[PDB]
Amino acid sequence: GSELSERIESFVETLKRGGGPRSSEEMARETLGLLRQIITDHRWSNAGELMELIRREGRRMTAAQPSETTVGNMVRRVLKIIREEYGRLHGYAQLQSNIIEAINELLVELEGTMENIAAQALEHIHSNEVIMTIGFSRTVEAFLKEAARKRKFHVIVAECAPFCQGHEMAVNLSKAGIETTVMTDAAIFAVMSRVNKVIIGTKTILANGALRAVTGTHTLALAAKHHSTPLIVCAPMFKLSPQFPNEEDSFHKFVAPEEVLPFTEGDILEKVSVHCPVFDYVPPELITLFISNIGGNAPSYIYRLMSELYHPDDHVL
Amino acid sequence: QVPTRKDYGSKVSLFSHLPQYSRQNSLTQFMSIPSSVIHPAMVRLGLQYSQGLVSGSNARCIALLRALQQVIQDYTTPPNEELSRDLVNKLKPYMSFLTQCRPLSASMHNAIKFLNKEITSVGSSKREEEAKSELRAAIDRYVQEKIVLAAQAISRFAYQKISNGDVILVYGCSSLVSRILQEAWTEGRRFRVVVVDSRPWLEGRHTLRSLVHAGVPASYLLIPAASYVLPEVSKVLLGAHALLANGSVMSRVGTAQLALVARAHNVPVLVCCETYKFCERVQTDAFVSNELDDPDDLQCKRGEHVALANWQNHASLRLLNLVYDVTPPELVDLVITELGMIPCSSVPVVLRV
Amino acid sequence: MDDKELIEYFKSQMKEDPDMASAVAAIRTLLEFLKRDKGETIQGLRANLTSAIETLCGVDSSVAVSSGGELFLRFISLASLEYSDYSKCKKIMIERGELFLRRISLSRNKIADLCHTFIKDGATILTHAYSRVVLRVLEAAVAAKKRFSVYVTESQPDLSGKKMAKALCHLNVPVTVVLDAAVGYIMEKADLVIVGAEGVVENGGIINKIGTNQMAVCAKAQNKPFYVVAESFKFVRLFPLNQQDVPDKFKYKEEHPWVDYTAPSLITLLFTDLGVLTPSAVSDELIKLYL
Amino acid sequence: CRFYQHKFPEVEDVVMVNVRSIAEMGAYVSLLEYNNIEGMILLSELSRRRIRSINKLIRIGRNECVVVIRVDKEKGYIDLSKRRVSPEEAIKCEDKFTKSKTVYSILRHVAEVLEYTKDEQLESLFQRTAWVFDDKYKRPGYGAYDAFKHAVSDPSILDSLDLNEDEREVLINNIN
Repeated sequence: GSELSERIESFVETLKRGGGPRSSEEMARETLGLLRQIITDHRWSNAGELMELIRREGRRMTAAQPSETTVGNMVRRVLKIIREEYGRLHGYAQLQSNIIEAINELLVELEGTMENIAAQALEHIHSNEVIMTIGFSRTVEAFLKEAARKRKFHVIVAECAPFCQGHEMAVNLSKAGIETTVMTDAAIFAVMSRVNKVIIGTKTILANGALRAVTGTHTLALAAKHHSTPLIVCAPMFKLSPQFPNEEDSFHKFVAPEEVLPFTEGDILEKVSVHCPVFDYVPPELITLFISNIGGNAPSYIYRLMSELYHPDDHVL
Repeated sequence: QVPTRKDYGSKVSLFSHLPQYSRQNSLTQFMSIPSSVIHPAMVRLGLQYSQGLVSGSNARCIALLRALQQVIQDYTTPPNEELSRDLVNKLKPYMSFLTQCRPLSASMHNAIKFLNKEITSVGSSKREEEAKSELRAAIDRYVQEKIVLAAQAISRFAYQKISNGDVILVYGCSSLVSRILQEAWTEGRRFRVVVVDSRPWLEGRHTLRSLVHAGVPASYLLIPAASYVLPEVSKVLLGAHALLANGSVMSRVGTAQLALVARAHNVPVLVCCETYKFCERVQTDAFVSNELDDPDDLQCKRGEHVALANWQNHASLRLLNLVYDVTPPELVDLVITELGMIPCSSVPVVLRV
Repeated sequence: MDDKELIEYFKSQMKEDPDMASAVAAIRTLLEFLKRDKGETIQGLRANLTSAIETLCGVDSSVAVSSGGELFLRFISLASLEYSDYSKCKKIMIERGELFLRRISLSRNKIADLCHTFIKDGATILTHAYSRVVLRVLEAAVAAKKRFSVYVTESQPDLSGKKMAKALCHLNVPVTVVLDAAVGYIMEKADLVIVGAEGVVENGGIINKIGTNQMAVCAKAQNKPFYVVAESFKFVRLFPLNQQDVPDKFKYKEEHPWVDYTAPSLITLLFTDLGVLTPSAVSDELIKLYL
Repeated sequence: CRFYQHKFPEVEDVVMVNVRSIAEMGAYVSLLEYNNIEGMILLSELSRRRIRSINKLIRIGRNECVVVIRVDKEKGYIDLSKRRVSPEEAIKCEDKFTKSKTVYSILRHVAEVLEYTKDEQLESLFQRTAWVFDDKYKRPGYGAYDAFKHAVSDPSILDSLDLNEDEREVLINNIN
């Protein structure tokens, strides 16, 4: 029994500080493992009692690091599934195993969302082209070195400044013969006139397509609203959340100011109130086309998907 | 099986992945004369797809369904085969023949997908001829109650958005809009019509005549002058070839630019389309899914000289003319359909289900 | 029975209280009418309701009342009847109506505790007209202890925005009753816009008091956000494309309108008791609400 | 003409109506059991799922069975249904509908040999001849059909109440 609590605390701790799980796939995957553990190794007479319990644990897991909602939306989807099974068995005996098999279905789908996106890629790209991304998401690099083995475009990645994270992609993709050009984020607009389309990742897709991406992308969304080049948002379906943009703006992830202004700077750090957010909000209207493991979609379909998966009552989680 | 048609000369660098077909070197030059390797209905329907005798979307879908019905009720079962398999296997090469002849629209693909679902939905408990007549009546009842009753409901709806006095702008041989006008004009509402055509497949003249012969004051003018009449125009009534997943209404090569200058002068666009022209792929820009009809017809007789006689003997020259452009869902303001009136950015959330 | 006292009871109730909106009084009058039907049919009620609605659209022309009547007549006949003796129908229909009116009543409270989390404390609410829903939104935004300055334009056709200003500063909020002609000025310093709604057309933009549309586009001018709060029974299936397209029974009541249309490309979000919606979602939930 | 001499249709009867419109609370369609009655077949729960019905104008015209779930002919009120009927009542209603079709066709083609002055003449002639025959056959609705079907043996079946010469003329001309 206590093994439950110890893996809970390990998860919460490695959530508060732990770098890695890297790909949000992996974060959701270990979240789902912990979910299975909780949902087999505890006591509950009615199913509503398990709803309440997992609601408690998800509330703690999200209010731990609210900057990351992959774990939160995983909890909400699991609560949807228990709602489903209770409805099916109400209109109690062994529904536990039904839960577990539905969760295994969810997990095997999760394990292949990346290849779904990969297979959906090549219907959007064609040669003699130039594409621009931002930051680094595993989904986008899968996308690109997937479309690379059929034809050779010219990717232009803009390294984020608070972390030269995009740098890594520009190395990785350089290992498929893909014509990667690394530009400094500031210079986005300086080449925005020769980027036929942009492919941006995320870490959330709020309830109206207003994604929240790595910093240095609201500028990208605006410079691509300007030139009317389109935003391919390569967001695997599990990254949503039923939360809406205007919420208390504890919304970015204010990382340590050592990234921008090193400590070895000197005295000037007396009153220089440095800042460093790593999440730029993006509004819906700039978002052209969502991709997902289902197919292609429009920023207006995201509300349909949110009413689809997460039962609209448990948004408060 | 079926041979392949040649490419006609140089393509556009950006459009090399799309075919530069030709409506002169028809495939039927090298098939079986009393067509057996190919059905007669399919060789004929393809042959008259290459001679342009079918132009619109509803027209192509109906011609396809008629020829496929002529295939169905003239088909006997090979030894020990359930219809659901041998029939769709018989169907596949004919659809490949058509797609080789003239790349299919969204209406052809919608009808083909529905017909595959139907051929596979037939059962083993039903005998050959009885279930064959069942599938025949199924094709018929679909082609009735999802296109013609559709257009009639579209009329019953659109009649509301045509008040007395306001002119209306249209485009080309889109049968649905001509029916909309000639159906909402008899019931009393009075207006004008400003047809707009393009080149070299000048196709506004069709709705032009079908409007003259209905007592509706028209006025025809090429699209490089649309920017002129948009001051007066109070509604644009576009014919919508194929809705898409995101909302981007794909239509003829003008529709997009027309809606562009239309929203520029701020006139409310209205594309009219039925609930089966909804091939639910997506296409962001105007390039990821088009065709290229025979481009060697863009030229024009000008006095004595035609400026492109030797189309090929100028190497670095290349020609093209798309046959499909796309209006993004920002511009368009109506999708009139048999579900009612729905804003264009809400196509999928009501037509996916 | 006839309008001779139906309409009088309607007016008496609707004017008993200003916080009591109009079309909810219309719903309540339809309900009391059912409670005094004295007939044997259902078809005749599917017609008598329309009769009461058409005698109600005169005493009040606001899109509110037409919406309320149509949507209520629609949803009342939702639980499959399979009539027994024209009496089981009666019980089940009045039950459906009671449930619907209670949903209506708690719509405002739901939209209150759903809206209050959007005024980023230390901001500038810029309303447009005395609107019970915006009022009991700002009330639950000061109850949760935020702070904000409220600009209420005056709504020239009748200087009633002053009523909102007075009843609001009754709640100790910094109020500033701008000139409704000055909605080009104060828009430099309006952190968000919260306009009361009197009915929503399909595509998302809404029918609202005359001075809305301008304010609307002013928002989209200066990239401010534009927020609306449409109570649950303020949906209609019109679909105008320009301010003249809306029905003439709505606008009027020399030549100057009273309500006009805000295109959906300007509204950033809608707050209904059906949650929070980008306008496309209000198209969806309007189709699947009327059904 | 009025294919039944009764005032209103019967309680829990079975008629065939032509679906015309698709209204809000119920399809306001029309039948002929009592000279083109106007009924409102109430739309059900999963039948009101026509919100996405492709071409919701479907059923613009079609015959369908309907049982009079409630009636008040003081002004012409009738409330039908569509889930209280079964293939037994459906077959019986198809039988009665075919019978009424043949009876009305024969009677209209017969009285068409007279060019009646006004509809009151049609009502009076129908009343006398058909109502007398049906009441003599000891069944409402099952009388005129059996009479016109036995007139294939001797057109003077009910010659005691001899209607007229033109009637028997047209009848033996294009019925037997």
